[PDB]
Amino acid sequence: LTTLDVTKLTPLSHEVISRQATINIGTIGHVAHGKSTVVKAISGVHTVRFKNELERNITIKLGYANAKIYKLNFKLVRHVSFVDCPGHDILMATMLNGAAVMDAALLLIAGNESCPQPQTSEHLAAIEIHILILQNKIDLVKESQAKEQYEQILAFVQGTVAEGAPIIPLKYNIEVVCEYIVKKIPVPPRDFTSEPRLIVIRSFDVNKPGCEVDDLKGGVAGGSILKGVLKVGQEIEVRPGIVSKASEGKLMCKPKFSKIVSLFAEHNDLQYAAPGGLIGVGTKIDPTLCRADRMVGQVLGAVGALPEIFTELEISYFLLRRLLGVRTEGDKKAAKVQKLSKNEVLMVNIGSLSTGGRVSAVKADLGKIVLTNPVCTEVGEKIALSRRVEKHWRLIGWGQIRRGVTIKPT
Amino acid sequence: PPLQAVLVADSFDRRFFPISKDQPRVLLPLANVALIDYTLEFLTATGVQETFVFCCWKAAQIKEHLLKSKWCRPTSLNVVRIITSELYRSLGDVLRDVDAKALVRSDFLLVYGDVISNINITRALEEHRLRRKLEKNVSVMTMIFKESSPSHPTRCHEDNVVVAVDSTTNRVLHFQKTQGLRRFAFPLSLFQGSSDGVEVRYDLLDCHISICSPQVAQLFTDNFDYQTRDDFVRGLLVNEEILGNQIHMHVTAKEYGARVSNLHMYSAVCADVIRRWVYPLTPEANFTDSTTQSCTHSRHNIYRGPEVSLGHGSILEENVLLGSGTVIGSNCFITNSVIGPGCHIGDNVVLDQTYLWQGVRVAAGAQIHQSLLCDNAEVKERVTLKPRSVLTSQVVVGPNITLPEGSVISLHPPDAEEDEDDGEFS
Amino acid sequence: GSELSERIESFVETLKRGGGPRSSEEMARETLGLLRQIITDHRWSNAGELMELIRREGRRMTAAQPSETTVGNMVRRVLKIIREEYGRLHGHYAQLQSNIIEAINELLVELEGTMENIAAQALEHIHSNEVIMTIGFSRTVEAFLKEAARKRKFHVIVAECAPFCQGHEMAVNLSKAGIETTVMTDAAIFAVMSRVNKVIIGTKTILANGALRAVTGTHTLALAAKHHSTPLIVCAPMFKLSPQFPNEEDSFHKFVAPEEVLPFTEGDILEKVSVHCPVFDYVPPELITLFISNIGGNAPSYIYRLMSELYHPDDHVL
Amino acid sequence: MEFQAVVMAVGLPVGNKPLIWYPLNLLERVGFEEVIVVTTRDVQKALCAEFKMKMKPDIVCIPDDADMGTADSLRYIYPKLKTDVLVLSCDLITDVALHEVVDLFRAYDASLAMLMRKRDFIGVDSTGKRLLFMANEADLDEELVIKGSILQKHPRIRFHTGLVDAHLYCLKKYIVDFLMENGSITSIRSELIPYLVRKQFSLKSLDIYSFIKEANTLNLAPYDACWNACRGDRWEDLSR
Amino acid sequence: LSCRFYQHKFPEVEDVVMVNVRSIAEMGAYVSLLEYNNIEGMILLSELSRRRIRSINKLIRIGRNECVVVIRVDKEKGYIDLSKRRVSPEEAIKCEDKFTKSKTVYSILRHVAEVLEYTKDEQLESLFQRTAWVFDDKYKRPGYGAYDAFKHAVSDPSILDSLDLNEDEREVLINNINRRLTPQAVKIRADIEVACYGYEGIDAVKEALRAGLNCSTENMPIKINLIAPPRYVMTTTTLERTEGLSVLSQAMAVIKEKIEEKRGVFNVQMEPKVV
Ligand SMILES: O=C(COc1ccc(Cl)cc1)N[C@H]1CC[C@H](NC(=O)COc2ccc(Cl)cc2)CC1
Repeated sequence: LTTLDVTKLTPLSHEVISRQATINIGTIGHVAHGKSTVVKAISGVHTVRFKNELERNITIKLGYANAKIYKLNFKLVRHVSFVDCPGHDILMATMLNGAAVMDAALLLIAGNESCPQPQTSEHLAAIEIHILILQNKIDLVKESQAKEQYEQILAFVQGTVAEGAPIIPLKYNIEVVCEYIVKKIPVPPRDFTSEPRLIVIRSFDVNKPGCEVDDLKGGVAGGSILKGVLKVGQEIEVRPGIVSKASEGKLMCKPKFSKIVSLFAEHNDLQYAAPGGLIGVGTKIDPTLCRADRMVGQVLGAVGALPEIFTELEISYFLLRRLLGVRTEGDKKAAKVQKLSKNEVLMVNIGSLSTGGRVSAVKADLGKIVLTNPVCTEVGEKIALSRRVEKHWRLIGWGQIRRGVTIKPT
Repeated sequence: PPLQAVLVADSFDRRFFPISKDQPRVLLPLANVALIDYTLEFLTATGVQETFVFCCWKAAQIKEHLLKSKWCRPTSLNVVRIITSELYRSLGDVLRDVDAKALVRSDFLLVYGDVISNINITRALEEHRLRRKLEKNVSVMTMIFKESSPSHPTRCHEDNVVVAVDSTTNRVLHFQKTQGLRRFAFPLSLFQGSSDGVEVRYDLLDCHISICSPQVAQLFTDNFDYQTRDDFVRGLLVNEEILGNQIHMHVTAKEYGARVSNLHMYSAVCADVIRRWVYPLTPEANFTDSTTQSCTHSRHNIYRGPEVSLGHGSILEENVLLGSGTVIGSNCFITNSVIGPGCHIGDNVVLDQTYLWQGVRVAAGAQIHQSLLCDNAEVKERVTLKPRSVLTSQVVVGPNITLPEGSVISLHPPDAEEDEDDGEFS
Repeated sequence: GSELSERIESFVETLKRGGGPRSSEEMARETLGLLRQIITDHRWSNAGELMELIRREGRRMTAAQPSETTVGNMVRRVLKIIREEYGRLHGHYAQLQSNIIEAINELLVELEGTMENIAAQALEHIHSNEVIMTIGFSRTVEAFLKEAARKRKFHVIVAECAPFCQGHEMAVNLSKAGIETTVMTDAAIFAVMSRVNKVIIGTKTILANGALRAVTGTHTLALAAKHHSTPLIVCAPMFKLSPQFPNEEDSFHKFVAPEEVLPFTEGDILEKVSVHCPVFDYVPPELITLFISNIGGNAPSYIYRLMSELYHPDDHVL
Repeated sequence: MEFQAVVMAVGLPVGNKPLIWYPLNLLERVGFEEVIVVTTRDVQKALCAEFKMKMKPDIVCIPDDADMGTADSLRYIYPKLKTDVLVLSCDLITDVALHEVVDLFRAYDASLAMLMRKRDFIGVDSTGKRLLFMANEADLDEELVIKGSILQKHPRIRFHTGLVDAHLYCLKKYIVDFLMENGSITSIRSELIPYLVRKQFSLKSLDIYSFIKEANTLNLAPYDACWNACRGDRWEDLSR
Repeated sequence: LSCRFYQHKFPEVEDVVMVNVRSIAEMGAYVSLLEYNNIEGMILLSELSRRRIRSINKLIRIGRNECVVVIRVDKEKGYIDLSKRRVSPEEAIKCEDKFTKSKTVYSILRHVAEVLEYTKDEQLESLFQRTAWVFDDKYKRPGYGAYDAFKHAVSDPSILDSLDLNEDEREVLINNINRRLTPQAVKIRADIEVACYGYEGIDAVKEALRAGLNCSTENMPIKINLIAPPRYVMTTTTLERTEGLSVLSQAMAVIKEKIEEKRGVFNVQMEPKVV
C-alpha cells in the first residue's frame, strides 16, 4: 500500500511518495484496436476500473491507463500514464495545441508490412513533437522478422531524418520495452506551483440507482490536470459552469463552485493530486449538474482562472494542403483539405477541450468560428481545427486565437 | 410514463420564397386553418401530455398566433411550452438545446411544425417500448412511413425516399433520397449483417413523425456535423462498428401522414384535406374552437361557411370550400379550390385548383387556374392566369395582362420574379 | 367548476375525434352521468335558467358530432323531464332537485334493462327453421338472436359492410352459439332476397317520421325487402329515437376517410378521382314494418306518439 | 408435346446410388416419355456407356466435347429441339414435386421459370413469384445497382442471400433461338439469367418467375455437399 | 346452510331492506329479502316509481339488488309489502353500506362455523345469537353494532373474550375477524424533484432529505430513495391512507420549503397516491 499524506510543500515529477501519476506517455501507431491489448499486457487488463458508464464519445475521448513500472519485493519509483486515443488524429490535435501533452510518444508499429497506417502515424508523431518505436507482430519466422526489421530500419532511417531514434524490435519483450522506456524517457518539467486546472474529459455519477438519502455522492468528474497541484478541500472553480439560455438571447454561463471532497483516482489516491494522469475528483456538486459525460469540456480551476467563457473566437485560419500522411493507392482528390466555407462545422481542439463551432465569417487569414458550447482556455493559445473526412474527425489545420467574445455571469 | 413531444415550428429550408418572407410557412392556411393548429390537433389526437414548440424566424408572430388558439387554454389537456431563441438555425441545434435544457424524459416524439397527420401511433409507441425493453436501449429511433404509390402526386421527385429495411423485425439498414438519381446503389454489408431478411422499399411516403429515444439528443450533442434528420440517419447507418443504435420502422396503411416542402406538397396535401383523406381532421368538423371557421358539408365535398350569399348561375361541382363572408357573384365556376374568409369574387370567373386566402378580391372575367393567392390580394378584370402562378401579400395584377406559367410576383424585387402595381408593366 | 369543465371538454373532444366509447349504451350512461354531475354542482333559481344552460351545453354537444344524435335526444329527454317536473311542481329548490335526481336514477334503471327486455320479447318474433338477414354489427340484434337461438333452430345471414367489415366479428360471435351463420358480401342482397324469410336489423338513429339512419347498405336491403314483401324488424332501444327530421337540417350522413374504400397505394389516378364514403344511409318509413324496443313492438306510423311521450316540440331546435 | 427435358452433364455417380438416376426418376415418375441426356467429356468421355446401363423407359444419350459449357450444349442440340426446354443437371437431389414451377411457367405465360432453395443476392417481387434482380458478388465492381424503372413499376423488392440454384429451368423457343443467334454465351446459368433479367426491365415484354422451396436442397459439384447426399437419399428415396 | 342477518325474523315498518327481484307478476314483483333468510316479499306495481309506468319489467331488473322500504308487514298472514318509491338515494346508500357490513359479518360467522364444522342450522343460529345479535341488542343498532364490535375486536380482543360460546369457537371467531376485517395495509407513494444548482448543491439536497425524513411521524416512515439524478421517490407504507397522503404532502411541503430556503428548485413530479 501507499504511504502518501497531506504534508507537501513543493513536490517533484519523479517523487516516489505519491506513486500514482508521475509522467504521461502518448501512444499513436498502426494499432487498429491493438494498443489497448498492449496497454493491458504492459499495465493490466482490469487495473483501471473506477467508475464505468455508457460510452458516449468513444472516438473523441482518450483513455489513460496507469502503469507502476517497478524494478529491483520490487521497488517502484516512477509511474507512466499511457494515453490511448481512438484515432491518431484526435491525439495529434490534442498534442499540437499547446504544451505539456504527449511527452513520451510510443510508436506502436507492426512487423507485418509497411502500409500507410504507419506512415500516417509517423506523420502524426512528427506533427505532435522522444519517440518510442515498438513492434507488436510477435511469433514470426526468423528470416521474415529479419526482413521486416530491415524494412522497419529503412522506415526508422526516414524517421531519424525527421525524429526517429528509438530501437526496439510476449511478456519478456514487454518487460524489455518497459525497461527501455524507464531508462530512455526522461522526466518532463511540469509546473506544480501554478493554479490547478482540471480539464474534464469524462464525467461520471457515483450515486447508484435507489441509494439512501444520506449516502448520496454527486459530481464525481474525471479529467486531466494541466498544471499545478489539487488538494482535497480546495474550492474548485468550474469555468464553463451551467450554460443557460433562459433569457431568450445570449446564453449566460454561471460558474458553479464546489468544494473538492475527494480526489479518487483508479487506485486509493491521497488528498494531493498531481498532473500527468486521469485525475478523478468527487466534489460537492449535484448529480443533475454533473451527469454522465455532461460536465465535459469544463475547465475546473482552483484559484479563479483568467480564461473566460468565449462564444465566438476569431483565430488565424491556417489549413494544410493535404492530409498528414494519409494517402491511399487511389488518391482521387481524397487528401485535399478544402477552404473554410461559410456555415461549416469544425472541431476546435483547444488543448483537451474539443468543441464544435460553425464558420460564421472568414477573411483570407482570419476565421471567426462561433462555438456551440462555451470554451475557456486562453486568449492567444494554439487552437486546432479538424473536419470529418469520412466518418472520422481528422485534423485540417492550426491557428492562434486573435480575438474572442467573452461572457461571465454570476 | 408521460408522452413528450418536440415541434420544430421553423423549417430551415429556403423553399417557400418569397411566401415565408411575410408570414412563416407554419402559419399559412390550408383550408382557413394554419398548419400549427393541424399539427397540434394531431398531437392531441395522438395522446401527448406536453409539447415543446421551437420557433426562430418570426417567432413573435407564431407566438401571438398560437396563444389565442385552443391549445394555450388552461382547460387543454395537452399543454405547450413556447421556447423562443434566435440563436439556433437547425433541427440538430433544437435537439441539442433540448439536451442542454433536459426537457424530455423517455421516448419523446419529434415532429415538424408543418406535418399533417391523423395517425394514432400507440401501437408503434408500444413496439418501440418493447424493443427498448428487450434489447436494453439498443433501438433509439422509430421512423414512421406511410404506404403510398411512387406515381402519386403527393410524393414529388424532390422528396422521394427509398429505404432498405428488414422484413421480420423492420429495422432500417439503408435510407436515401432520389434527388437527381436515375440509378440507385445500396451497400453490401447490409446482407452480411443480417442474413435472415432484407427488403428494398420505394412505396414509403415520409411523414417526419419519427418517434425516438432521448439518446438522439445525446448523439446530436456528440456529432455537431449532423445538421438535420436525414444526414443524421445516413451517418448513423454507416457508423455501425461504433455506437450501433439500430433504427426501426413502422408503416401505416390505413391512416394519413405527410408534410409540406414546396407548392407541390402544399397543393397535394390541400387536395387531400379537402377530399377528407385526413379524417377526423376535417374543415367542417372545426377541431379548433373558432366561430369564423364553422362550416357545413354538402354533397361532392362542397364546404360552405356562413354568410356567403351565393349568386345565380354559379357552379360548384367538386371539392369547393368557401370561407365566412366570402362574396361570390354570378355565373362562376369553382372546382377543386379553397376560398378564404371575407373574399369578393366577380362574374364569369373560373377557379381550377386554385388556393385563395383571406381578403382577396377577384374582379369579373378573370381566368385563374392552379394558382395561389395570398392575403389581402387584389385582381383586376380581363386577366388569364396559368398554372403554378404565385402572388403574395396584396399583389395587384393589372387589366389585359396575362401571366406566364412560371411567374411569382411579390413586393420584394430580388426574391420574386417581379413586382407589380396598378399597372402590370413594371 | 374545474372538474366539470374539463370533463365537458374531454367529452366534446372524444365525440369530435372518434367513437368514444364503443357501445352506445355506455355513451348514453356517461351522458346521464355528465348531466347529473352538471346539475348537482350548479346553481339556479328558475327552471328556465337550467333549461337554457342545458340548451347551451347541448348545442356544443351536437356541434361536436352531429351524426351521434344519442347525446342530443338524451339532452332533449332530460329537458322534457325538467319541463314535466316544473309543470307538476308549479300547479322548489331541494325537493325539485331530488325529484330530478331520482328521475335520472330511474331513467338509468330503465336504460340498463333495454337489451334484456328486447331479448325477452325476442321469443315472439322468431320461429324454427327461419332465414334471418342482418347488416352491420350491434349488440342489440346480437342479444336478440342469441336469446332466440336458446330454444329455436334457425339460420342467420350476416352481411358484412363494404367500407369496413364490421359483420365478421358479429358472425364469429354468433357462430360460437351455433346459429348456422352465413357470411356474404353487400352485392348479393337482392341475390339472396328470394330466400330470406325475415329481415331483422338494428339502427343508429330513429327519425321523427318513422324513418331511420343506419349503417350504409341497409336502404338497399329495405328496398329489396319491400320488393320481396318480407317484414322488417328494427331492434332499437329508446335512446336512438330522435326528433330530427331528415330533410330539415344538413349534415345528415357522416363522411369518413376514403382510405377504407380506395387505398392510398392506388397510383396516379387518385388525383383525378372523387371518392366518397358515407358510413350512414337513410331509410324511409314506408320500407319499415315493425320497431322493437324494450316497451314492445310499434308501427312506424306510431313513433310520433313516442315523441309526444318523450320530447317537447319547443326543444326540437335545442 | 409441351416440354423436352434435357439433363446437363458438366464437371459423376459418387454416392449411395447413381447420381444421374434421381433426375431420371424425377422425370420418369411424372410424364416425360422422351428424355434427352447429354454426356460429360471434360473429366472422362466414357460416362455414356455407364448411363446406357440403366432401366428407364427411353433415354437419348449423345456424345459431347471436352471444352464446353452449358450454353454450348444448348446450342449443340438446337436442330433437334422443337418445343420448350426444361433443363436439368446431374447433382440435382429434389424431393420437391416440380409441378408447381411448371404451373408458374404456364399460368403467367412466362419465358423463364426457375426453382431456388434455402453469395447470390436474389431480389424478388413482394408476391414471391416474379424475380426482378439477381447478382453474384464476384463479377460486380460496385456492390449493386438498381434502376429507377424497376422501382417505379415494383415499389417493394424482397431480397434473399441464402439461396442456392437447383438448376431446374424452363426455357422458351425464342430464348434458345436468341442463344443460337448470339454465340458469345458460354455459361447459360450466368447468361440466360442475367441478360433476360436485364431485358425484362424495359407493356409488351417477357416474364421471369422463380419459386423458393422450403422442403429440401440440391447438391454441389465439389465435396462440400457430398456428405449430405447420402443422408438426404437414405430418408427421401424410400417414398420414391 | 343459511340464516338471517339480525335477531328479528321480520323487518319493521318503514325499514329499508336490501332485496333481489326473483319474479314478475301482475300484482307486483316477487323479491327475496337477503338479510332475513330469503323470505319472500313483494314490491307493489303502484310503488315501483313516481311516474306512470307502462310495464313492470321496465324498471324491475330481475337479478339486481335494490333497496326497498317496507310499507305493510303481517307476521300472521306472511305478507310483506315493499316499495321502491319511498326510498331516497341517501337512504339507499345507507342501506347498501349496512347490507355490506352485515354481509361481511355473515361471511365471517359462516367461515367461523365452517371451521367449527357446525352443520346444524340451530347451532349456527346459536353462534349467531352468541356473537352478533348480543352486541346488536346491547348497542341497539342492528348491523352497525356487530360490525363496530368486530372492528374493535380486530384491534383489541377483549370484546371477544366476553362471549361464552366455547374455548375454540371464540379463538376461531377472533382468527376469522383478524383475517377478514383487519386488512390495514397501504402504500402512499409520491415522486418529488428537489435539487439545487448552487454552491453546496449536494449538501442542501442532503439537508432537505434529512429534513423530510425528520418530519416522518410514528408508524409512518417516509422513506426517500434516489430514483433518478434530478428526481426522488418518497414512499410511505402505512395504514390510514387518508392521513398518510396528508403526511406525505406535509413532508413534500417541508422538503420544498427546505429546498427554497437554500436557493433550490423543488418540483412535484407526482402527488400522494396509493400504490
Ligand atoms: O337451410 C336454410 C339456410 O338458409 C340460407 C342460408 C344461406 C343462404 Cl346464402 C341462403 C339461405 N334455410 C331453410 C329454412 C327452412 C326452409 N323450409 C323447410 O325446411 C320446410 O319447408 C316448409 C314446409 C312447410 C311450410 Cl308451411 C313452410 C316451409 C328451407 C330452407
